[PDB]
Amino acid sequence: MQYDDDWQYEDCKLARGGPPATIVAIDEESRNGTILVDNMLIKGTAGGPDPTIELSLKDNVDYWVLLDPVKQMLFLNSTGRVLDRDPPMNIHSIVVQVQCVNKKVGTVIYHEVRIVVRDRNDNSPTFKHESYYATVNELTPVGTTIFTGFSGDNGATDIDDGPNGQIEYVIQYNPEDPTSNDTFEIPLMLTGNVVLRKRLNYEDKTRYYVIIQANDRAQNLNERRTTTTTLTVDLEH
Amino acid sequence: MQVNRLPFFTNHFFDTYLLISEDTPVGSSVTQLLARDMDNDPLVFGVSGEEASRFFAVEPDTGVVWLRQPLDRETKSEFTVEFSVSDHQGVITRKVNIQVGGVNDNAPTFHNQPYSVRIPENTPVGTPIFIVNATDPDLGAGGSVLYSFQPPSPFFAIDSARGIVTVIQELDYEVTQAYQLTVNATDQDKTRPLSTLANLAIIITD
Ligand SMILES: [Ca+2]
Ligand SMILES: [Ca+2]
Ligand SMILES: [Ca+2]
Ligand SMILES: [Ca+2]
Ligand SMILES: [Ca+2]
Ligand SMILES: [Ca+2]
Ligand SMILES: [Ca+2]
Ligand SMILES: [Cl-]
Ligand SMILES: [K+]
Repeated sequence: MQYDDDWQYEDCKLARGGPPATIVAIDEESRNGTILVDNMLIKGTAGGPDPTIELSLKDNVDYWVLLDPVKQMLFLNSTGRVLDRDPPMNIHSIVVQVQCVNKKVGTVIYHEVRIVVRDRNDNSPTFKHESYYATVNELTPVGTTIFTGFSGDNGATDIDDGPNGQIEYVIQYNPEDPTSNDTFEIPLMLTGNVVLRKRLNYEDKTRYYVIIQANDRAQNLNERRTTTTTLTVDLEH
Repeated sequence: MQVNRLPFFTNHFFDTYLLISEDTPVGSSVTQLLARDMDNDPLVFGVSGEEASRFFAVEPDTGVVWLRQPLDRETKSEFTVEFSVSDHQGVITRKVNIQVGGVNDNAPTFHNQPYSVRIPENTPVGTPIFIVNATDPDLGAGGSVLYSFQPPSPFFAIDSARGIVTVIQELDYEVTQAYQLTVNATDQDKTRPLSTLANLAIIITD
């Protein structure tokens, strides 16, 4: 006879095995109405004309989450805004509780939902300045580093996380100054420091327009983003 | 001459999270770091930073990650750890979000003990006379408390969800002057429920 009534306590318990927290990942900047959890799998029926449970959200900071109690589904609520993982918003995860009240015995169980927000490559490299400049003496030896102006966030930065936000620098051929990519080199693409590759001649040529492109390091080559600047190099006598 | 190209991690958990159950035994492998190097350089792996070096260790030649001390979801539900990989010419690092998985590993703790109450012998049947409370920090069913008397009393009942104690049968001082009842607070974990006992003294007056 003891524990004959334990069926009364079943509603509000998980209708699945596995760990108590429900953990999902969703892309940053997902559209309003995006499904966060397809089915909470909680035993019992919320809503309808004869519910055995009541379901509601607790600790729903900034109301990112919306609950449909009948389907036990959780959705993103982002109308008039965006779920942004990047600075300045910095939303890396959303944690909410699905409170379940068992109507028959009045017990309350909290089912935690942890939503990990994944970074998208939605930002391009941005240069701090619109253009860059270097002055080099004509007698500068070949192999000398002549520009280091991308050091310490003075060059291109990228607000995404991981390789999405890491930059590589490369010199491109300049059809309006064809010898510039032959006279200068960026041998270490991660720094974008520029080194002299050919001997200079002030009596021949006094200015170079070096086209430098910064790209991020997204895993998918077709999702990489690029930005271009010009380094103007002037000789001094 | 080819300049050195630094290694890069390939694990997909860096793009999301790595879930590790709090009941994972110390010494257990939790994952294996994977990396590539365009020079085909042999790679050496490590853990980097304070909180990482605390909980994890890394086999340097294989990248196997293992638990150096226990996790505890009740203390820390998630944290960020930085791993390193090196081709002996440069070291690169990358951070991963660790989500700590819950299991039922606490019993409930009672509030406001000791429990004692004096009631007159003519307290009517149905009268609520006391409220017991206990909390439990585990997630979900493992954190939801049920109260009972062990064994049940023919003179008092306790509401299983609310902890309210009521008189259910007429009292008689000359027969019984005091009751020492055991209250059980249990969580509702399916596989490993945990519980705690408290005494409740009910003193009957004149
Ligand atoms: Ca963004
Ligand atoms: Ca980017
Ligand atoms: Ca991003
Ligand atoms: Ca290498
Ligand atoms: Ca624990
Ligand atoms: Ca626990
Ligand atoms: Ca517990
Ligand atoms: Cl837990
Ligand atoms: K970045």
